[PDB]
Amino acid sequence: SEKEFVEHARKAGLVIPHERLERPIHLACTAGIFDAYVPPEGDARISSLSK
Amino acid sequence: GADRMSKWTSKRGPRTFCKGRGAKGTGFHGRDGKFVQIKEMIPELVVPELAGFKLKPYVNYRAPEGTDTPLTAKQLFLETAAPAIEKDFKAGTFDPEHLEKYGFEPTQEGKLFQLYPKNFPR
Amino acid sequence: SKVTLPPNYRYGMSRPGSLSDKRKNPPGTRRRRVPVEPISDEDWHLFCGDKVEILEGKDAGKQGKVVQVIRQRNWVVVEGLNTHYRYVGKTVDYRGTMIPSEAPLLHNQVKLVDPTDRKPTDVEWRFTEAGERVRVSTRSGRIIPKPEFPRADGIVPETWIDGPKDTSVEDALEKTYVPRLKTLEEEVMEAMGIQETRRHKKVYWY
Amino acid sequence: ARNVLYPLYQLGNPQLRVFRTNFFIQLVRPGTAQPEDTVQFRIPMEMTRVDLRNYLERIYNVPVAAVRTRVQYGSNRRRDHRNIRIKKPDYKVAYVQLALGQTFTFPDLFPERKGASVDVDVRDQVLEDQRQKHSPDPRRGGVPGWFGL
Amino acid sequence: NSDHDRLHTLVTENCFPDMVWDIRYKTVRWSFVESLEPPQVVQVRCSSLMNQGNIYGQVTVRMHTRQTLAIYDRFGRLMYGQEDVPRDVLEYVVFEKHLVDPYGSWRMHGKIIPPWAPPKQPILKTVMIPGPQLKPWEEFEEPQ
Amino acid sequence: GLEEFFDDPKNWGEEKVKSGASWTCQQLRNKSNEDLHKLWYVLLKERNMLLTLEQEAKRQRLPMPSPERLEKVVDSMDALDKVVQEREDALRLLQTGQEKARPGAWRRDIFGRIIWHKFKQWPIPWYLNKKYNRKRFFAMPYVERFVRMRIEKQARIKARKRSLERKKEKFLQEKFPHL
Amino acid sequence: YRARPPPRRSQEPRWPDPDDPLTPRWQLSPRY
Amino acid sequence: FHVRVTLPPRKVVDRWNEKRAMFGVYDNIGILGNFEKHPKELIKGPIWLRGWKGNELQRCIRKKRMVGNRMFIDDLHNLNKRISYLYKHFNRHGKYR
RNA sequence: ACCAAAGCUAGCUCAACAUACUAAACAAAUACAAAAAUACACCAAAAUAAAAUAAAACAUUCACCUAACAUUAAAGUAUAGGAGAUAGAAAUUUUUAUCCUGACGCUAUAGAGAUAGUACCGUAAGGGAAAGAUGAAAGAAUAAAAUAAAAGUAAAAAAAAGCAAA
Ligand SMILES: [Mg+2]
Ligand SMILES: [Mg+2]
Ligand SMILES: [Mg+2]
Ligand SMILES: [Mg+2]
Ligand SMILES: [Mg+2]
Ligand SMILES: [Mg+2]
Ligand SMILES: [Mg+2]
Ligand SMILES: [Mg+2]
Ligand SMILES: [Mg+2]
Ligand SMILES: [Mg+2]
Ligand SMILES: [Mg+2]
Ligand SMILES: [Mg+2]
Ligand SMILES: [Mg+2]
Ligand SMILES: [Mg+2]
Ligand SMILES: [Mg+2]
Repeated sequence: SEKEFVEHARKAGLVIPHERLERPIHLACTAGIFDAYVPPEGDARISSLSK
Repeated sequence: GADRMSKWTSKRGPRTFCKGRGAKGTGFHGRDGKFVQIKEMIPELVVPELAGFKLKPYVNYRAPEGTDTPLTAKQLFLETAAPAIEKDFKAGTFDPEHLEKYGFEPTQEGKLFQLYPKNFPR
Repeated sequence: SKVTLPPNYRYGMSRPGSLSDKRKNPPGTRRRRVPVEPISDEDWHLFCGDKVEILEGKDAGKQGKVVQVIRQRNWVVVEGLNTHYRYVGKTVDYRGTMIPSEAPLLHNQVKLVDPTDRKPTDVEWRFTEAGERVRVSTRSGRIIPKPEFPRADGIVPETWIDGPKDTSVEDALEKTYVPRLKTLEEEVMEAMGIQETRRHKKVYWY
Repeated sequence: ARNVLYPLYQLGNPQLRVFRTNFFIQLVRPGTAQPEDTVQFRIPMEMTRVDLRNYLERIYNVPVAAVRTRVQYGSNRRRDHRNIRIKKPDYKVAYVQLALGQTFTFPDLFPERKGASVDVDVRDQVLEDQRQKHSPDPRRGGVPGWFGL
Repeated sequence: NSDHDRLHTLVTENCFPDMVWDIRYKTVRWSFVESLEPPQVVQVRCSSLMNQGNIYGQVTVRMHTRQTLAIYDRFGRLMYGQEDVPRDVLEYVVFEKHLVDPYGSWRMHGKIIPPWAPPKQPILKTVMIPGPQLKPWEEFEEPQ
Repeated sequence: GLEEFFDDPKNWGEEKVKSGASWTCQQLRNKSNEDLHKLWYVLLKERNMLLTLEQEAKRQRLPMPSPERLEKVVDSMDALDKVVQEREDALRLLQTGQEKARPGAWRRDIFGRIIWHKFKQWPIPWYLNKKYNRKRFFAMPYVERFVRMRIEKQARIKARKRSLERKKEKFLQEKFPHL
Repeated sequence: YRARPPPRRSQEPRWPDPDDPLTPRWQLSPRY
Repeated sequence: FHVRVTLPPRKVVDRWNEKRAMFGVYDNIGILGNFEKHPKELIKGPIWLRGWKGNELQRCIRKKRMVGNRMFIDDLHNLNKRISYLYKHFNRHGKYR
């Protein structure tokens, strides 16, 4: 007479489980392009001639 | 009906059921019905002087530990009585009958802190 | 303190008392038991921090450093070799930080490699004449040094600074014990000069 | 001390002395508005008023004046997944009124840091900017923006 | 071709999501036809982090080249553009390599587009951009 | 000195507070009884402070800064208590030869079990004790049947545990034919 | 494989331990 | 009547293991061995069933007579009740009489 | 298309051997109203088994029925029995040491009641359950594949007439 439902999908991560990982994350890349290239304003009229 | 798994504490009975929670008694009942507290029954905390104490609750992390060698009766005897016995036997004055001069207590009923009856809490 | 676990417990590379493990397996679950090959502590030759090679998988023949070992499921994991990609930053309307996590591997799939020729070998335990038990390779016939690995605390003894509540090494290692036949109580009473003349009466025990 | 066998007292017996006490107390912030001279402790259930008075006067050298104790009962209503009641342990609460006119106010043991607040605000702003720049362009209508042309 | 394993081998973890997330439920027909200007290396940058003792080197390559892109819908209808149009595109592909790693494959990391680049080809369908949804206690403000 | 229940005011808001390693049995044994007695209260003050900090963290719904300090202090106090108990046990073995510090006897209660009845401290002998005299240390003839049931139940439990372990070993050998 | 050694009836005399309480009485009677 | 949707793991049973190869190898130990041992002695099992066969009542009677002094309390009670029930059923119930 | 369906494990059962048999915990408190440190006592007790049943009734009788002598025979014999139902020996004979022990036993309505003597039901003695299923990895839930097969519904209410079918 007192059976209940289960499986309430929730995502709640705290700083303690986010910092209590024994082994660290072994990344294969970086977050972004450090020292991002800034192309010069004039490229459309310089791509016409090769030299 | 009433519960059976729950603990039978002093909160679960009538007024006439006043059960202690485990604290040791500290006196008796006097003449006119009051409670007479005995000073000797109250524990006296023997707290030392920590003003000049050069030790801290934690040890240095680089300090080495040692191999676990729990102290045994054999080691205690070797440390406290074996040199004296050896020296006295070499001198030739050793008396097997009398051992009270070496720390041996034939009867514990004389001293204050007895070992087998355990007259002291801690 | 230690946590208690039901006998029907499955190990998933997560701390048993961790929130992720709790959400994966609630306290009321009991899953099917997986067969685990019994390997004793005296025969477990795969430690943490040593270089190993991969036998089967997508990264066949690749070598990596062991970062964790789980004795309950006979699992050994290497950093960034056998990897599947997962998203860790999940929100209602934003995603990112897709990192490659790595799956565990078995002792039958991971074997130790000696640092001399960097070729796969079979490890057998041997007793040296010096009283030490060091792993000895059989393919080549050389000993493999113990792979010293940093502990999970994160502090190395070489660089440590004492705080206000830490004893100095000399004070901690100073020996002041005089092994006499007096109790701690008697010695403290004598040291502090507490004089007690009267003695206890007769007490019956039964 | 607790969990130890106190020696039986009879007429003329020596004074009972405890050298290494087994009692550990906690100083708690009152949940109700108390007067300035009252300090709230959570003490082991085996401790008495005289024991707490000696504990505070000797170990910490606190001029206490009054001690009043009560036993708080822990709830036994919450049920486990096996329908077995889980009982929170009972605990002893003591109120200590100071003597020499000293007034004790529980300190703020977690003061917020301005630098920490600024760092949190900067992180939140960066996350919001990242979400805004990752949000798809409505004018594109679901066509991916990764491809050049 | 929807080859996720080889795509992971080729591009990096910062490039796979931006190119797969919003394309998994569509059909793409991408082809390479010509390259008028060969790709040219523009700059090389290196970042060393001493916390882990790891050095990452990214090389930026400017590429002006011609493809034929046709992105289809999940129902099989055209969505972005026709298949036979050889449009010219100029981009800056930034590759990243982990030099400390013994293997260290060269993987595409980022795609930089100039701010002055011409706008992409218009989509085939029309788009409605709704105005700010107003509660009864809010009055619309006309921006000028 | 009521502030001793709290840490230094400069460490109140810090997220992580570092501390040294825990005391060990060899280091405790190297020290004299005076230093052990002083270190007991030195650790007692720190344990009280850490308990106060933990309770305040629970009250404020914030994580306690580096909660391993309480575990380290508890371990150090346990090691000190173990060292003192070892010294007392060795001395009492030397002086009296009794292994246990409290008198006791192997008794047989009315339920048929063999128990270790510890002795309590009384002001009157055993034959004059109202409360002690009505206790019963012996088993009536109707208890042998229940004792036999207990023996048989334990035997059944042990036998089925052994059979389970044998079946598990055989299944593992069948599943992993490495021989 | 190789078969186990055949079960053979030993021809030497057999004498049970008289001190064993578990030995049957027919093995201790004089007729035995 | 729902039946499984997956193939069960096909048991790789071999007919040439040790037990199957040496099954009943000394069944003729007497006949080919200048009689000393009956094939009774090769039977491994309960003490009250080595070289003997009977119906349920006879088996229960023999078990009680042979190993009844070492049975547990409930086991002996169950054996006695089974013996009584079998006696009553066999000596008072049936059709052919 | 919902509801749903299928795993193979937890563990059980029956025997052999066996140390020789009330496991581990027992810091303190526990037969004051158990888990309540502490006061001049009293403590202990035995006296046949009965009946349901069979004798087609039921009165004398009614194998086993919580007491050791096991096995092959004598033998279901001598005997005892409202001489009915049934009960039933003995004298006298046979029994060669140890390993070779696992399973033509069950696989979650089965096998122990057991995930447990727990929830729950009774004042108490006492009775007593049901409930598990992905994956090498869920530190792979913008998660991936197999059945979409019971009854009950929806997709899709019905059109004179009748054991509903032929
Ligand atoms: Mg009830
Ligand atoms: Mg009450
Ligand atoms: Mg009331
Ligand atoms: Mg008073
Ligand atoms: Mg009160
Ligand atoms: Mg009748
Ligand atoms: Mg009838
Ligand atoms: Mg009638
Ligand atoms: Mg009748
Ligand atoms: Mg009868
Ligand atoms: Mg007659
Ligand atoms: Mg008649
Ligand atoms: Mg069942
Ligand atoms: Mg249907
Ligand atoms: Mg019709």
